[PDB]
Amino acid sequence: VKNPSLICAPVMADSIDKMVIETSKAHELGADLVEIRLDWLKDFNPLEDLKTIIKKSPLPTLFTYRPKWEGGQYEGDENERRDVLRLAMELGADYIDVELQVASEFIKSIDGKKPGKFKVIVSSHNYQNTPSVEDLDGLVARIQQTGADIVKIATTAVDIADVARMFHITSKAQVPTIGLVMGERGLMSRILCSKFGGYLTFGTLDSSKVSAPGQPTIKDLLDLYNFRRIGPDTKVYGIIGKPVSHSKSPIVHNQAFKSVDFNGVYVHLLVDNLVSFLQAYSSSDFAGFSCTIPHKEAALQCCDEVDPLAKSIGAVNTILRRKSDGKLLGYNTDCIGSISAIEDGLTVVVIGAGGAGKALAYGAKEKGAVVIANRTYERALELAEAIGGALSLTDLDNYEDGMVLANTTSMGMQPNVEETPISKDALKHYALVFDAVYTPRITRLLREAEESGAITVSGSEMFVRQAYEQFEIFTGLPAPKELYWQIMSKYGSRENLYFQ
Ligand SMILES: NC(=O)c1ccc[n+]([C@@H]2O[C@H](COP(=O)([O-])OP(=O)(O)OC[C@H]3O[C@H](n4cnc5c(N)ncnc54)[C@H](OP(=O)(O)O)[C@@H]3O)[C@@H](O)[C@H]2O)c1
Ligand SMILES: O=C(O)C1C=C(O)[C@@H](O)[C@H](O)C1
Repeated sequence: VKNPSLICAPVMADSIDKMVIETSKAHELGADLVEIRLDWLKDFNPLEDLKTIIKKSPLPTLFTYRPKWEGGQYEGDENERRDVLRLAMELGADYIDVELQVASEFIKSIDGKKPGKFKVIVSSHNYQNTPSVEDLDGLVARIQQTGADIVKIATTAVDIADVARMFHITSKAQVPTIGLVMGERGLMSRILCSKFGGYLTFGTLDSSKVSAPGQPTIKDLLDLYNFRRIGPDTKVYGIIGKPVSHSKSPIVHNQAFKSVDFNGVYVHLLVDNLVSFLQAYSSSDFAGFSCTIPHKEAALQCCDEVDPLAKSIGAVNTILRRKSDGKLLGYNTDCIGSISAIEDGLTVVVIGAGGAGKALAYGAKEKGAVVIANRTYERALELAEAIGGALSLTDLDNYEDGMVLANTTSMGMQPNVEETPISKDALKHYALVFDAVYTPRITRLLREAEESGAITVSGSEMFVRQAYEQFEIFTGLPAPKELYWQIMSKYGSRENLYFQ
């Protein structure tokens, strides 16, 4: 509905002087407005303090004095609380957020007293779930009926499929609407506002100044997700996984899309049930997906058509939605990525028999030489016979001297930084050691291997390679290889990052 979504920065410092400094930082960062959370102020002298904030703030102001009964911090007289909000309006506030429960009474009290450049936001918070479209419509209607200028609804995501309902509300409600879904599983609702008609989204000054679960930083909205470039026609892509917060796919693909001016946006997709997810987002708005742990196998089954390579491997890490009919096509870029990465580094001992293990095993055979060691023996066995090559995860420790080791399990992946699939005593037997885990870049395994005298190949080499191949599949444009290497070096080098 109407204009692109604004970016509002929550201001919660416990003193007036600190809030003033925060409004300045919000400006520096690129926010469009700030939400002053008055209920977080330790000491508060209404007239004096409100006067100061309004005078010194470089950005439009939105005042909120949230009470404990609506998830806020304020306790005490209700009339006093309301007097403060009215006082804010009188002094020049650009907006005030008033709770639905008392919005009727409030809006009546200011009838014919509203300044020219002043709008009243009426909000509702649901800390349990995201109601049906039927119930959301009734909520919108109730809020409109109070005389609100802007409708604000915040729900909670029990499952990622819940977000689709909020997009329907922001996209079709004929009234300015701020619609957000809280929780990691609802993050997408905070990023794609400009495509689905949302009036505003909240971005934080920093990762520690969060006012509600799931809020991203202003910096990431602008520079990582390319917020300003998102519009009604932008195609949506994402990394499907569980967990998925460690993924850097959104960093590299959004940079690349921007560089070649491709109208697309890439986000994190925390998925519990793959089947329900694909069914919930089958529209042409969702054009493609990357798939990581542990949905690579399930992805294969959900595809209408599977590339010969993906089929022989038994796993899919790339899904494309054909604009023609609207069916899903499956591909596998993991094989080429891992094999090419290893060869460049130079009997392959593959640790793990899941999606990545299957691809690396297959490809290793295609090149000539393969042993599969897995926690769950049966899987390693099944795989070994599938490509003519099994080893018990325990026998791997005491298992030639110029062999190559390739870990494809999630052992060592953040935050399990001290896990390693094998004893460093067996490393001296390998010439090269590869690790698919790329977060962190240097796992305990690669570290002890480097100390074992062997040559190492980090998962980042495999990551960039499989990623530029996905770009080509998604956009139909030649893989900009050199570009992806540059993007990863410049923007994807920081460790311990979680997007949630
Ligand atoms: N950088 C890249 O390009 C790239 C590409 C692909 C995958 N990866 C990484 O490699 C990992 C696996 O992805 P995936 O799709 O193949 O997941 P799967 O879920 O497809 O593979 C998971 C594997 O690790 C599991 N596992 C969990 N804890 C284990 C433990 N403590 N000891 C032994 N195995 C354990 C499974 O063991 P069981 O079979 O016994 O259950 C299994 O072999 C992820 O961390 C991912 O980030 C990186
Ligand atoms: O974003 C990630 O972590 C990814 C990880 C691997 O599983 C790739 O196969 C995916 O395509 C992307």
